[PDB]
Amino acid sequence: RLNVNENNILREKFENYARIVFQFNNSRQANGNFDIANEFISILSSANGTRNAQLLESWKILESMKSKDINIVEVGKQYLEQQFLQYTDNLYTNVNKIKSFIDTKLKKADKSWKISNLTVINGVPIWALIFYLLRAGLIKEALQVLVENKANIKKVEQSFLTYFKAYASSKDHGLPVEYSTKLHTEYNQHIKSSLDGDPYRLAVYKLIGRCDLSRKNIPAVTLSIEDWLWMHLMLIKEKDAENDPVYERYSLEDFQNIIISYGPSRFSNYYLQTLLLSGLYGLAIDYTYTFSEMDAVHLAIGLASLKLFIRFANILANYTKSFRYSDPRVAVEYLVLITLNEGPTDVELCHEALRELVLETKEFTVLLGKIGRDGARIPGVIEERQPLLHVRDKEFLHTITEQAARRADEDGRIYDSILLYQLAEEYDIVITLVNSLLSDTLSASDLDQPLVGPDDNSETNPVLLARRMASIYFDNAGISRQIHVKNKEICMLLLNISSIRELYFNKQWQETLSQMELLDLLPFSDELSARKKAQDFSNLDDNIVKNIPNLLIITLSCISNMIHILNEQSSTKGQQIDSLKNVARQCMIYAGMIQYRMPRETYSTLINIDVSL
Amino acid sequence: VQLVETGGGLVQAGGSLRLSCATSGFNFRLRTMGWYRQAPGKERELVASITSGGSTDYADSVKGRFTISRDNAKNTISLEMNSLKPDDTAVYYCNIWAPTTAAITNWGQGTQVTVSS
Repeated sequence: RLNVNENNILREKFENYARIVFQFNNSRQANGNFDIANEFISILSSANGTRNAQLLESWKILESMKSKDINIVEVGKQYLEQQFLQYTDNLYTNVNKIKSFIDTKLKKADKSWKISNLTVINGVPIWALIFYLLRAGLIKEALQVLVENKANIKKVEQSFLTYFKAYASSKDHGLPVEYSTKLHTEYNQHIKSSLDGDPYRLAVYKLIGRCDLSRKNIPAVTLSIEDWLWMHLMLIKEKDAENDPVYERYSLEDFQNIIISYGPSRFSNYYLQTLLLSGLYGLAIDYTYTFSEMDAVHLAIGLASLKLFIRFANILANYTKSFRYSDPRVAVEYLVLITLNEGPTDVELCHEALRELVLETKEFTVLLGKIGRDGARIPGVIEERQPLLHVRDKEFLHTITEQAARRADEDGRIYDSILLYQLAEEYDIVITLVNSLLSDTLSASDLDQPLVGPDDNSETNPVLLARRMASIYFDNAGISRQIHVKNKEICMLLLNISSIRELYFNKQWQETLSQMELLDLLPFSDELSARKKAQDFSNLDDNIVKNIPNLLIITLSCISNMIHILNEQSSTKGQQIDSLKNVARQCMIYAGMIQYRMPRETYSTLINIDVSL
Repeated sequence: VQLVETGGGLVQAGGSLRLSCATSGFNFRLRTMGWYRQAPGKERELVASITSGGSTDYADSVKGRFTISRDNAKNTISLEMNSLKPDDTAVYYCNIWAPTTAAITNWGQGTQVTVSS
C-alpha cells in the first residue's frame, strides 16, 4: 500500500535508501567490505522522532552483530553491556566511571541511598559495584573488587569468591555441577530469604549461580527494560547444558515465549529492540510494518545480510510494486537481493521476478540492453547484475529475451520484436522481420508520398532501419553467415526498390527507369521478355510480388513523363520515343497477363497511362 | 515445437514422392525452414531451404529434381521429389534452417524414403 512517488519526502528517502542498496550490491559483486548498517546508522542519526530513534538503535544492534559468529544470546548480552558501559562513559578507569555512576544515581539529595540495606565499605556499595561491573561486561574487574574486599565480607560470602573465580575463568560462564549445587544450597539457606539483605548481593548470586530460576527478576535493581532483558539473557542456557533439567531450566525459547506473551504493551518504546535482541527476527520485521514499510523492508535486508532469517522474496517483490514502471533499474536492484538467503528456491524466485519485470514493464532497453551503432550489444542492468544471480548457465537472459520477442510479435509490436530478436542474436529472424516491414511499407504507402523525412531515424523508419541492418550485419562474417542467402538478397532488392521510389518522388524519370531495369523484374528487354517475366511471377518471393504493381506504375509514369519531355530538339528523338513506347508495351503485355493476381485497380491505372503515350 | 513429417516410403527408381511436414508450437512464419536427409552411415545434410517469403535454395545433389515449398496458413513445409535415385535413399527431416546442421538439436521423427532398383 506504499507509493514511493507520492511526495518529495517519501521520494527522497527512497532514492537515499536505494542508493545504499545500490552500493551494497556493488560491494556484493566486488567482494567488498561495505557495511549497510553503518550507512543506515549515518542517515538515521540525523533524522528523528521516536520511531527513527527506535529504528536507529535497531541498526546499531545489527551493526554490533557484524563479524561475530552469531549466538543469539551472546550478541544480545554483548549489546546491552556495551551500551551500559558507554552510558556510564557518556555520564562521566571503567571501575571509577561506574563508581561515579553509582554515587550519582543511587544516591538521593540527602546523600542517602535510594536502595536500602546496601553493604557500604568506604562509602562504596561494593555489591552494587560488582553488579554494575557485570552489567558492563567487565567480569574480571567485578571479580577483582570482590577479591580486594575479601576481608570485609565475613565467611558466608567468602565461599562465593571461589564460585566467582570459577565462573570468571571459563568460556561457558557456567559452573561445574558440584559448585552449582553448593552455591544453590548456600543461596537458599542464607541469601534468598534474608531479612535485610543487600539486593545487589542477591542479584549477583542469582546471576553468577543461576540460583532459583523460578524467580527471574530482582525488581529492586531492575531499573530499565535493558536491565530486564540483560538479566533474563544472563540466565539462559542451551537445553543440553542444563545440569538439573527436571528441577529447573531456562532456554532461549522460554525467553521468547514470555516476550511474546507480554506483547508490545509491556515493552514501552523498546519492543522492536526487544524482538531483535530476543532473536525474533520475523516478528521484528512484522512489527516494523505497523509503522514504516520502507524501514521494514530494509531492516529485513539487514537481517538477510547477516543470514539471520513475511518471506524475503515477497518482501522484496512487494516493495518493488509502486516503482517497477517508474524506476525499472532500482526494481532490479531490490529483486537481486533475493539471493541473500542463498536458497534452492530463492534463485528461481529471483529469476521469475525478473522475468515478470521484463515482460510487464516492457522496459527492454534498460533491462535487457540495446544495440550500439556498430552492432555491438550494450549490456542491460539484468546482465550487469548477472554475478549476483548465481547462474549455472547466460541462458536465462537469452530465454527471457526470446519470450519477450514472441510476445512482441503476437502483440504487433514490430519494432520491439526487431529489437528483441537482435538482442537474442536471432539474426535471420531479424532480416525476415525487417524485409517484411520494408516490403509492406513499399507496397502500402501511397505512391506519391515520401518514404523518408528529414527527422526520421534508423530505429523507426523502415527504409532507414533496413539500410542500417544491411550495413551492420551483412559485412560481418560471423553474423552474415547466420542469415540465409536469399534473405540478404530480398533485403538488397527491397532497398533498391526504395531507391527507385525516392528517385521517382524526386522526378528523376530517366534515372528511375534505368534503375528499374537493373532490378531485372520487369520486361524491358524485348517482346519475349513479357512472356518470361509473366512466368516468373508465380515464383517471386512474397515480399516482391506485392511490389510489382507500383513498379509497373512507376515505369509507365516515368515513360509518360519522358515522352512529353522529348516532345518539348534532337536527331534521334523519334528512336528514343519508339524505344520508350516499346518498354511500355512490353510492360503492359506483362501486366495484362498477371493482372488477376494484382489489385483490381492496377491494370486500369496502367492502361490509362499507356494510351496517353 | 513439433515437426510431424509424413509422406514418403518406398518407391522405384525414377519415380516420384512428396514429403510434407505439419508443424506446431512455434511461429512458423518467421523461420527459414529446411529439409535434411541422413543416409545410413553418412551424416545429416541440408538438401533444400526456403525463406519466410518462399525464396528457395537447393543443394547441387538435388537441383532441378527437388522442389521445396511452404504453406504459412497451414504451417506445413513440403518437398516434391521427382526422378528419384537410390542415392537419395535416407531418412528425411524438416527443421529450422541453420548454417551448420549439427547445431539444431531439436528435431522430429522423420520419414524414411527408400528408392529401389
